[PDB]
Amino acid sequence: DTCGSGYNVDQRRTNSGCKAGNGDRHFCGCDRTGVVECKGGKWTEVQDCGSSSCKGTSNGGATC
Repeated sequence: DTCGSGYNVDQRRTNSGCKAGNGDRHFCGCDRTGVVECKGGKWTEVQDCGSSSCKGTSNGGATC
């Protein structure tokens, strides 16, 4: 899922469902404290930014 109203196109809700076509794209979680990737059908945190620093794009490319 996206994060909802007030959130940006580079964000996906950690632990929510995700389509397999996402491949290994990296997005930011809603609070920007982590980078997520679609694994096993769920947005899964692959890097903990600690602070709310994650940024990416609508096509992926997120980094802390």
